Amino acid sequence: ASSTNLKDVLAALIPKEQARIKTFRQQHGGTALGQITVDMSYGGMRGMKGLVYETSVLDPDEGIRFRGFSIPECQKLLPKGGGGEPLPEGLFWLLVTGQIPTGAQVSWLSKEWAKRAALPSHVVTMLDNFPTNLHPMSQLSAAITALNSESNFARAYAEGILRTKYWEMVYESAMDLIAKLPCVAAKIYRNLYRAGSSIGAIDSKLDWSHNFTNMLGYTDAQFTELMRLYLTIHSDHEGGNVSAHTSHLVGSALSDPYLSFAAAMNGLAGPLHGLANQEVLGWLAQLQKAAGADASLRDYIWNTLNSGRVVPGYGHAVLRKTDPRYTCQREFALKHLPGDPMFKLVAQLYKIVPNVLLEQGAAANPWPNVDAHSGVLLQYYGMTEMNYYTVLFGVSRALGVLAQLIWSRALGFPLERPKSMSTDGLIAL
Amino acid sequence: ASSTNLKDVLAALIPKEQARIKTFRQQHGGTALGQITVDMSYGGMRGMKGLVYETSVLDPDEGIRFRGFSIPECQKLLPKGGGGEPLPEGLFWLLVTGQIPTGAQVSWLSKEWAKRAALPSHVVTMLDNFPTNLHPMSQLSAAITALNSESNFARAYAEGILRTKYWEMVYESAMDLIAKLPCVAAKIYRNLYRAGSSIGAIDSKLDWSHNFTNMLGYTDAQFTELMRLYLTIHSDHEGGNVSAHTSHLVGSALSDPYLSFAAAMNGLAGPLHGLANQEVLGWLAQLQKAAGADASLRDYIWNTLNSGRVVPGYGHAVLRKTDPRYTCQREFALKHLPGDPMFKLVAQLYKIVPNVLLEQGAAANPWPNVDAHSGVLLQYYGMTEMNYYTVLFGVSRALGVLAQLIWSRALGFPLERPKSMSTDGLIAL
Ligand SMILES: CC(C)(COP(=O)(O)OP(=O)(O)OC[C@H]1O[C@@H](n2cnc3c(N)ncnc32)[C@H](O)[C@@H]1OP(=O)(O)O)[C@@H](O)C(=O)NCCC(=O)NCCSCC(=O)O
Ligand SMILES: CC(C)(COP(=O)(O)OP(=O)(O)OC[C@H]1O[C@@H](n2cnc3c(N)ncnc32)[C@H](O)[C@@H]1OP(=O)(O)O)[C@@H](O)C(=O)NCCC(=O)NCCSCC(=O)O
Repeated sequence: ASSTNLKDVLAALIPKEQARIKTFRQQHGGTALGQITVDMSYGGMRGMKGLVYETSVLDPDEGIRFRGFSIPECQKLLPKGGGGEPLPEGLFWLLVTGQIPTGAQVSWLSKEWAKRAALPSHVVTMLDNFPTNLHPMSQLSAAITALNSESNFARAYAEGILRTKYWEMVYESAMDLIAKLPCVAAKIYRNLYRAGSSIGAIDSKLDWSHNFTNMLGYTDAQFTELMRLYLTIHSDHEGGNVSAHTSHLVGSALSDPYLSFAAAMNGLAGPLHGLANQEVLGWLAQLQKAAGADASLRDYIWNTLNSGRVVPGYGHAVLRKTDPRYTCQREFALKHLPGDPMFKLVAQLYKIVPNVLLEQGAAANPWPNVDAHSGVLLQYYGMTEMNYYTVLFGVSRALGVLAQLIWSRALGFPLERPKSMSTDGLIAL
Repeated sequence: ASSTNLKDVLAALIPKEQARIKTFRQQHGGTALGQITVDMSYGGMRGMKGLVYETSVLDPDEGIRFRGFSIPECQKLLPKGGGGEPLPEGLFWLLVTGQIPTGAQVSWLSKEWAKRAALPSHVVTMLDNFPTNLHPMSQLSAAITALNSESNFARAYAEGILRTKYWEMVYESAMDLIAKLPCVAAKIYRNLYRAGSSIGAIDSKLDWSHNFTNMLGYTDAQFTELMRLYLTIHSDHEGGNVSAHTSHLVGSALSDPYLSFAAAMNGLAGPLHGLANQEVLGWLAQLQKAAGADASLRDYIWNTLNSGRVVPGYGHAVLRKTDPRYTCQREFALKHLPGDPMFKLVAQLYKIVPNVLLEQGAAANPWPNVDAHSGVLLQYYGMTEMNYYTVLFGVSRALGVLAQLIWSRALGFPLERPKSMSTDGLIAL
């Protein structure tokens, strides 16, 4: 008997994994997987194997994998709206469960995320009173903190449920959070950029991406496809990235999913992280102000470097090759917006930047990362408010970090609490 | 010539340290300081040496040290208001600089934190419109996120300063943040618990703790001393604790100090972390509802355990002995509130809990941590709104995490970005 329910599948999956990780540890817990050096410690844990994070794994050379699925594999395997790009809904199923969903599974996520998307009056209030000089990432993160009022996990805990059931309330709060996100994000958009307008209603019959582009106010049918692609690829990027790691750290202490996502956002907002989104456009925007020569392009790049700034959109803590997400995005431009002058500048930069970065001899990875290519896409469709881009990253990111959050608590991962040391201390060691 | 300025001292200190860490690494960067096992990875980095954090170091047996100063040493060495307890101001100097401040230094922090304490209208607004069912930690964290509008670092970055000067703007934003904190915290207090009342003005002539207790509305002169003690001891606790680590992680991405503190708060709000403050009181509050026997006390403790809950206030990820902060607090009660029945219950619990926890055989550290003893102190003075306690922890914590934040950027610590791995991946390794 019966029909679709991710929670029921999860209920079947949790014990098996539990069992699976216990024996493995029973035989291998003592196994040394690596060493820790002084340089690693002073270096941002660079190179340290520190966390278990199941939904995605990043390879230095190949780039990110969703099961063990690459982006190109996803592109082909996840269901589409009708009509070429993968639905983030499907990606979500995949991350959570390990399996590729059927269209029908996927339609369930949509309907479910539509049913859940409702914003409480205190939140609508705050967002409406916020200043327009308050950064959109800020506005977003405060709003999601303010939603914790509603946490099902926070309430359950308060009531004293048994640890074992944590994963269950975490999942409710995760599905609700994901549902609400686009409404908060769009209300911010509308407030800042479309004063006096309203985000409108969620239509249970559309997919999450499309409802989002509706609330944003975009009509272009290719924009909708860009959206689906965007939110899918930005999903997850293994556990060690700042945003994911922050949510993992905060969530380990038993802060509900709302609070942990919000702190995640404060991390995504950093220039070295997701704000790169925005930094790239601004830097292009300056570049153009000051159709240029490779040589003038090269002078420009030098002057950034010489000034103690970074060139945004290039480099990566783990990747050592061009980000497939970058490729992914290039391939979308080549199809749809090949004559775009901003596009052409980004294509041209790919020719120079790496070379300049190899010349300088500092960046361990001179190739571009996702952020170098994403804004150019948005701008083309009319979405030119750059300080807003990171919000969109914020939205996607929720898919991966929440999908994992549920597993963490399901597997009972404890408090993340490493040892620190001071220089004096280490000097002495 | 001239008078006091922490920034000038810092300017003198930064290069030397820089130099000091470079050579050390030049000779020892390759040195293996430790190994990483599977259990560590599945275990919350328990036992992993992962971060350099200079302001404080925690010893498993002795407990926390500010330089290399213990709490008892601080108690004696830091200047006092007139009149027995150390001024958090002094502690702050100590953390930042490595040295014990003179009274006169310390008076400068006070005057400085008084000059800086000013809240922008958008923030006052939001706090005033917040619901009373929105948790105080939530209210706090949203407010500090909303303050990022004002970040001096966020602005400088935007302007493109050279990396080298980051520490300078981080310090301004840190001193401003610390200054404002008590105003935000008190406005929350006043709103939730003292409706219609106003926090009043900051008096440049008092010390930070006293202005705070004024804005809170407390008059008792011993309360003021409790406050000074509270905010000092809760200062810092090395780098690996959830809140500190979160700020370190977020700040590494170049999110301004406001954003990084806020996420820190989302971490402090977790039940396994600072919310323990509050959890302890509530659990005592239940206990009393349901002058009892050790045996009835023991039954109660069992029933929590048997129900898959934790006994709050006991256990620690690193300490292996009674927290000196706990002692510190006990010694304050014994002096001032020795007949308090809540006090007596906490004294009695110390007799039983550990034993029950040893009996159960799960907690690696059966002794109590700071949180087991702090609320009992507050309640005695009339501050009985338990859901508020963690705010106070939030306030103190700012001293340590901001003092370090400044050093991180000063020493140029890069993006924190470790590698993760999935179970499948590890299984394969
Ligand atoms: C992403 C990164 C933080 C990785 O940092 P890392 O692992 O510490 O880099 P690395 O190991 O190559 O660093 C070696 C040196 O090269 C420098 N370097 C690396 N990338 C860059 C860059 N794009 N521009 C200029 N210098 C750079 C790096 O700052 C360091 O200089 P120093 O020794 O004085 O501190 C860095 O490449 C960078 O700052 N990139 C620019 C910001 C950016 O595009 N971020 C997005 C990354 S991925 C997508 C996202 O997260 O949103
Ligand atoms: C603070 C702790 C999270 C440390 O966690 P840990 O390093 O993973 O503890 P551990 O190594 O002793 O854990 C071994 C087992 O004992 C359990 N245990 C440890 N402390 C407790 C406790 N107070 N009550 C019951 N069981 C406990 C722990 O949950 C684990 O059970 P399981 O194997 O099923 O997951 C834990 O002691 C605990 O949950 N304490 C209660 C919450 C609390 O008081 N937190 C404040 C800590 S310090 C001040 C602050 O941060 O605000």
